[PDB]
Amino acid sequence: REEAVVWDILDEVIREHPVLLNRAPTLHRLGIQAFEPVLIEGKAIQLHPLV
Amino acid sequence: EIKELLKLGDLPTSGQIRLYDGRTGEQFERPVTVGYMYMLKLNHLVDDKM
Amino acid sequence: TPEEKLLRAIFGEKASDVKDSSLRVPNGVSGTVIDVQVFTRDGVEKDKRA
Amino acid sequence: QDVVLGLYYMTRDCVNAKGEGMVLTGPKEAERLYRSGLASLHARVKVRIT
Amino acid sequence: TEFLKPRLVDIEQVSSTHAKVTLEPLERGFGHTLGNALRRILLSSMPGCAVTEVEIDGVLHEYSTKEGVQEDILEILLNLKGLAVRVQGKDEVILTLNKSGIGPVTAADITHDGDVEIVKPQHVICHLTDENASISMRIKVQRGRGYVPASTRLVDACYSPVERIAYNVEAARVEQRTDLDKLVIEMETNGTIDPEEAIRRAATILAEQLEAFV
Amino acid sequence: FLKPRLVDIEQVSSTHAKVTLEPLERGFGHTLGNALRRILLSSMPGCAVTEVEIDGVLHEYSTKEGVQEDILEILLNLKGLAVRVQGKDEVILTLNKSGIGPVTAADITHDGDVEIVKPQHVICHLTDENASISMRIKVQRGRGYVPASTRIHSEEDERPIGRLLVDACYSPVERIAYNVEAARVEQRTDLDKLVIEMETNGTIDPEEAIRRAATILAEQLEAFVDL
Amino acid sequence: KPLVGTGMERAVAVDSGVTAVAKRGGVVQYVDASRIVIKVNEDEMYPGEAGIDIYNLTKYTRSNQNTCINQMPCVSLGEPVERGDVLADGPSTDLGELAL
Repeated sequence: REEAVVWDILDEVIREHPVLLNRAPTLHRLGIQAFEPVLIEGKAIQLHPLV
Repeated sequence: EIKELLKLGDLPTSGQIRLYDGRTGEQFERPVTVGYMYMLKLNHLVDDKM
Repeated sequence: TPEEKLLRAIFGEKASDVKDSSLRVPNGVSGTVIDVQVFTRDGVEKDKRA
Repeated sequence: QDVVLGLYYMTRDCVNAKGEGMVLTGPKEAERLYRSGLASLHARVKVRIT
Repeated sequence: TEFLKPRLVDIEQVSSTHAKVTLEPLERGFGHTLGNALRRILLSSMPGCAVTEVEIDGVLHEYSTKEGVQEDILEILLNLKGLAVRVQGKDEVILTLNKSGIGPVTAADITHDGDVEIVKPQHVICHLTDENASISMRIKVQRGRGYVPASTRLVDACYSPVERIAYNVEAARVEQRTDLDKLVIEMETNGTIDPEEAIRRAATILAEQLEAFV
Repeated sequence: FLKPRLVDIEQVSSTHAKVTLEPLERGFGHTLGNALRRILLSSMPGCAVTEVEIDGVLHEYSTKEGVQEDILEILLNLKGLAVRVQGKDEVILTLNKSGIGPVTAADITHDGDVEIVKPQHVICHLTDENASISMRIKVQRGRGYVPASTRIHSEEDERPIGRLLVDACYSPVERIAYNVEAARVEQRTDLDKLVIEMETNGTIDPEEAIRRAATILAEQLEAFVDL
Repeated sequence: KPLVGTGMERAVAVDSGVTAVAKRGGVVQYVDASRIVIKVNEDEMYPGEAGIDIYNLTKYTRSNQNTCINQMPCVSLGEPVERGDVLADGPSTDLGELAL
């Protein structure tokens, strides 16, 4: 139902919980890196420029 | 030919003007190029790939 | 199974001999219905809408 | 790219610019000079640093 | 046509000089419209008491060295721009600093006056080296509104309390809204005004100008 | 800390105007002009058509026989109809017309609070001798940009399939520009002026606008002045 | 419409069938968002059957890529049109040019 109360519960399970990001031609080990998730409106993944 | 049409346009030959940030309202150092570019929307639209 | 049977017993629902295959809108996509077509086997009676 | 173009434009110097030659107590009042529009981003200046 | 107001404002002190305050519920773009309008008046137009005209002991021009002090005249002036004071009933007061003997001449060695308040008595004006080392100066301090550099004015008017102001607009999530913004205002002061007081009186003058349109 | 006040408000066209603020101290012309441009371009009262129920139309993707505008295109034209109300936060306007010719914005049914600022505004044409279009145009008032998409969450049985929704355009302002020129009052050191050149659909008067803009301004500062 | 262009955009629009081109020249008798009826000039008209050219426009419909292909009338009631003129734009075409 996507009830409004669930979003706050998601902030709990997200807070300290890294996710793995990967790109298409994985070459060296940096091709996969862990990040801390930040909830973002919209369908696009946002990626720190320095990476 | 382009510069002459800009003369008839009332717009500078450089093709650059002064722009102001809508946040601080202060000017921008250096002139920046502003104009009209034709732009296409390809269909990769994000709410397919996702 | 035993506990599902108690559940129906408490809430008194007749579990149908038919399972639900109905076509439903894919997740996240939202729009307006602009058309409907009904194809029928030759010899089966066309329903009301058809 | 954008980040390094920023820092290049930041620490750079032209020959004559607003605030050239003056002296300031520390970086805090240096930004205060720039952001307020008194001094240009690049001008040769002696300032006390730690 | 109702309009959203902020809530929560936990104030995190960083020592006693500066701090980072935060405001959660700002609608679209209002973080900049506020953060910038306050940054503007904080750095520029503020009440302040700094140092302007300095008439010294023996050497009249800035291009020399006073015997008995290892600081060039230019370097001591910079120390002066950073002396923070406040007056009460005087719009200019002329003090008198005297000291001798081997050692630092700090900001507590001046002559206290009824309206004189030195917020940093430990502030180092300059040192005093070998011998007895003579030093006395009549320091002409005035009052005004803003930062007036010595060129346009002979030192630069530091009257502003504020040193460095930064505002950052981060996205604030209200429980059932898309994106709202936050306001992180990190300010910096000479200690003659408390951070919380300033930001109030800053916005005060702001709204006070609106008084013909409310 | 001398405070400003307004001065001559020069109407030029029904669209745009140049308002002016005479008593601004050093640099205060910029501090306001940008801070004022912000609230002017964004948060302002406006009334834009929202729900439109037309004659025989099931959905925005069909074509009504006898009018050369696709229904989708007619809805978009409505989003650009400029109106103003007085005592109602939503009013439903009844538009009727027929016969070969343009159907303009003056062919609607006048109401006590209805003022059509562009009676020539073209809603759509009419291509046949006997062809008639009836529409219930529900216009409400609000703030910002509310797209038709975010409207279908409350829903709660908006079953009128003939009620087609459009996107909320609410805003008077089109283009806002501010210029600070030095204003010389007979005696003062240096003072500045504020020339705010704005552009509007004519549905809000200049003095009204600049007040509610600055109104919200100080209203947000309320919390600010303490903690 | 492209504001900056080459001059092929007209040709690409017309040669591709997305648009609707005049079969014979004349004056527009009837204009609807559905169809367009042209009353042919007599010099262009054949002796028998007299005639008028009736163009049935394509309306909103699914493309192979699931985009919308929809034609709009670009002419107004009672206007002279010459043979080989654009009667209605297709998707992504403006007044006979190609606007992508």
